[PDB]
Amino acid sequence: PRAKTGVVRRRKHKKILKLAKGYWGLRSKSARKARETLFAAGNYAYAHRKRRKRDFRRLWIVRINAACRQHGLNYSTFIHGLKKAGIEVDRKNLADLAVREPQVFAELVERAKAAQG
Amino acid sequence: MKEVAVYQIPVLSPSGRRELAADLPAEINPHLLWEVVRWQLAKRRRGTASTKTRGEVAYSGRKIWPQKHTGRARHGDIGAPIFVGGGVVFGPKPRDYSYTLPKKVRKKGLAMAVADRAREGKLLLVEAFAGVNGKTKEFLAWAKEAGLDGSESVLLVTGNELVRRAARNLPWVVTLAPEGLNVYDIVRTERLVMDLDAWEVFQNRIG
Amino acid sequence: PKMKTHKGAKKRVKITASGKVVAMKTGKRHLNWQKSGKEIRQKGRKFVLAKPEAERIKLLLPY
Amino acid sequence: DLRPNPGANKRRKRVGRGPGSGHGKTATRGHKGQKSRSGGLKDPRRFEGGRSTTLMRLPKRGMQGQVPGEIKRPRYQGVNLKDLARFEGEVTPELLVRAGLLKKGYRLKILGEGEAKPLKVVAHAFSKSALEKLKAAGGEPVLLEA
RNA sequence: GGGGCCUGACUGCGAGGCCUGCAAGCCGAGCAGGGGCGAAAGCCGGGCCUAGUGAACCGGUGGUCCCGUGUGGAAGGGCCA
RNA sequence: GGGAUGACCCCAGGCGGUAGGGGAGCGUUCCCGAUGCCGAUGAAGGCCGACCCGCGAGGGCGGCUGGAGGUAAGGGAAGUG
RNA sequence: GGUGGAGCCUGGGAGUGAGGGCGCGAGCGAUAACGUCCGCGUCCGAGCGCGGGAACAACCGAGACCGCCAGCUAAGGCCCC
RNA sequence: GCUGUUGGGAAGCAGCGCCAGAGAGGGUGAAAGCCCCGUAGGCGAAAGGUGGGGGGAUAGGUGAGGGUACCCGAGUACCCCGUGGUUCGUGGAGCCAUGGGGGAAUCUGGGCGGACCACCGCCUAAGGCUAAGUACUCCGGGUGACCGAUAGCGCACCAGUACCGUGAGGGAAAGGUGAAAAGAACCCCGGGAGGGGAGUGAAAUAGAGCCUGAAACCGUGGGCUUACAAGCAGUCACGGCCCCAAGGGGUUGUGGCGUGCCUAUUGAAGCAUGAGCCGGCGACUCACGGUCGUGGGCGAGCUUAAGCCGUUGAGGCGGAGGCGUAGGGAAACCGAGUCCGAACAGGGCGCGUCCGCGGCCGUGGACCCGAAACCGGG
RNA sequence: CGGGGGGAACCUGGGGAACUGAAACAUCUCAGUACCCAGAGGAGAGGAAAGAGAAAUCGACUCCCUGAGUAGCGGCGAGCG
Repeated sequence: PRAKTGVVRRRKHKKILKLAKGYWGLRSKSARKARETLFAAGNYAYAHRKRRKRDFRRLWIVRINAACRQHGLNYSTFIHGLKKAGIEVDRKNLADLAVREPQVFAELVERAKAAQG
Repeated sequence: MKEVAVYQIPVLSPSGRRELAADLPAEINPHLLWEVVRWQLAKRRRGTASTKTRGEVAYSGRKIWPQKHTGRARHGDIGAPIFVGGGVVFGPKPRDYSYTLPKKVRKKGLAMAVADRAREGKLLLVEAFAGVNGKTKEFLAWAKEAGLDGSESVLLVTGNELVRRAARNLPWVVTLAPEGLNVYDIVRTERLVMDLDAWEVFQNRIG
Repeated sequence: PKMKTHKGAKKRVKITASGKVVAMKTGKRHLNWQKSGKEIRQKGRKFVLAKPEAERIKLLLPY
Repeated sequence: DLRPNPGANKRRKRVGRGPGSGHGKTATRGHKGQKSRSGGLKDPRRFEGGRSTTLMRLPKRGMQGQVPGEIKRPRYQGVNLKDLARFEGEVTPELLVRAGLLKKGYRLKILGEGEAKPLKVVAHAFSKSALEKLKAAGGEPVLLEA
């Protein structure tokens, strides 16, 4: 018996055209400009997740530095402090203490330079 | 052995009990039964599907355009399988799906098929057929007395052509001469009913 | 549609009961003139190895 | 028995190998990568190089056949008295064809392995050995044929 | 290098290895036949060693337990060289 | 390794990848299953879906269209992506 | 010593038979070439996936099953980008 | 086979029946054994075809010895030369046929049995006819794990047409309203074409190349958004505005990152190949052998082919034959051995089948498309 | 009296290629195939032994299965059979 393509192709194609919503021009309309685009989109996302995880390490650091620069010392030194003090805690994420509750930050700094006389 | 088939009231004489060998629950081999049904339905296949190679298509062999400085793509004749008009590639030809299954494996299957059916409690071989002059009416009445209500499907084998005409048109009964005994027809049916003369030939067909 | 035996081998190599392929030593049909008695003597049959798998496949009906 | 799952047991496998997709046997088709995997190639078995196969080996298997073909000559079939042990009474050709050995293969010759048996045994010949073992009761119907 | 007798520049075999894609190439102790030299122990299956070579096919010679198209022989094959 | 084998849980390794080799699936046409079952209270196909299950191939479910066909489990065949 | 995606044996299926750079050792070349020919090693090939080197197959770091808005390091970096 | 029930429409659903040698299949407003056409089963030819199948009737055929030796197919046999056919390619080359030369006999005749001789045997050449069992499918019919309008024939349709070519020749495209035409009177704008009302219809985004109506492509409206930024067009993050709600959806301002896809290559974003885009068509197969593997059946055995009978989606029978049960040797041969050899040296070789499935191979295009060309007949 | 011309295949006879395969090519192969001509008919051909071939053998011809990829043929190549 004969098994013509039938319905099947139209569907692989509009599965993929759904994924292509909002791409510029033909990238959202062509069965296969969409396709191409989406490989690259896919890789971008994957690596870009990796990066997001480094992109924030970075952000935190820079406002940590900022704030502890406000009390004389700097980030190189400040981390030494926390390290020795045993408070591997901060976790650059959570030195948003820099902003909400600097009170608390102030202390942390003090404890930090105390490990260093 | 577990082997006690079910006599059926020739005249008023109630239901005795015939009993016979590994012809009764021996040990069913599904795979084999399968191989037999498989064989049965392939040999019955027709294989009349055909299609035209590029060679068999009406179009001529003229070369369609130069090959060279056209600016179009290369091509011979318009009968090629990249061409809409053209031939189909490895499309079906007519062929024969039959093959010769080991006779012995057929005996086995046939023997077993009944056995499963005997074990189930479905095999009932009979004698009484006052349901004569093959009228559906007559058979049906007779069936009622034999507890054949038409609530399961039934395979009736017998050499008596009048009882054959009798069922047939019933849609829950599959009618059959004994030489036509075969696993598929056995299996497809829920219940098995045999003439004792039919059970005699079935005997011979094994051993 | 049915393989033919390759007569050129049938004609020059036996198949043993293991299913090893046996051929005469080449190399003494006119060479000679004076090669050692050892040379000319040392031609009875022999095995082959990996190249017999090939030679067997061609003696297909005779097994 | 039921209708479904009479179903093939264990391993039937009719899942043969197709080569067309992104995953499995792709692009160039499940093998091939090159040129002369393309719609024919020379053998091998025998062929190739354009070297000399090994048709440098040589047909000492001389006595290969003359024009009008074979010579009809009466052909002989071996059977061990070992094999005879089975059955008793008297053994003869054709009586044997209706069993494992001889069949049509013409002129019977009993020989060889196993202990002999008390029965007269018609044959076209024996090995010396088998003639001796068959002293333990049994025949010298030999001669035969006309 | 020189002399004496010699023809093992043997026939039938080859444990076992080198080399090695194949097929080739190479070394080989030892046993039998019938020899050579030596009193003997032994040595001899060409040459101090590593080049001087050419698979099969197709033919030619000389042999020969073989085959011989109804039988006997031929014709023509095979086998050894 | 357990072993109330539970294909269910602990223990330890591994899991870039072209030619290739192997292993498990998905889906299309047709066959048995079928004198059956779903269908006008709406089949096939189509247009949406931010919902559900699947690693994925896919499978559902919901709305809209459509207007008459479709076809389980479990098997079988191929003009099968 | 060494249980390793080690080894050995028998069989089915292959692809390859076009390499490239770097380091070291030679030849050719002019102690020229992103030259050319071998040898040992390594990577790219197939790791144009990740970090360094401004950018950059094969130099340095390092072998990417998936996820994290956690942590420690590698090369290389800490005046601003 | 009626009623009832939803529905435009019952054949659905329900109640209660019936026929069945008929429960194949199509149609009827949807899905019906019992409405229609049918099916099972059974009838039928005045006419013209066909017709030993069953009869008849002819033609035709129906002896022994014992003698004569009168006849038993001529440019024939036979031989040589040159060739063909056969498995036979000059081979040791017969047999069958015959272009050329030479050229018999009538059973003591003559051909043959693979050069040739001799035995032994086979057959009667140079005249002719002969059914059946076999092939094929213009045509009628029956079936389908055959196609379903880019498929199936080139042609579902007024196609061997339109069209192309002097000609031979080449050769398309193009199916579908609806149950019923009930195919839209009449009014309105317009020259008409087209609309808008009205109207039919269950439905008119079923309105006439009218079922379904995907994508490319072109519009209209609406949301978010952009005129000091640099780009494989995406992505990760924040923030703004827009739409139903502690959750989403849309959009994108700034920030970080980022060398298209395929092919071919040592190496491609590559300024190397292919590709306007969308849809459909488009490439690893089948037969028979083989060889591995695997699911089974039986086992020193296994298995049947063609056919014959039975079925009418039924299976049986049929052992001719085939592999295996024994090997060695070129062979004669011998045999658990045998070959070389003088050899009680040595050494060489010397322990299943059937069916299914899958990998691979040989023969056929054998994964698909493409030559420049060669040949025959026009 | 007959003939003539037509007919999808199928048949017999008279003539009769090449690409191709042989991994070049001439013998060989494709193949007495394709094609041309003549003829036959529902079929055609063949057909009652101057046969086979080793069997005290069989007994017209045709067709199927075997025999058998055997016997052999063969630049003993490809392959034919």
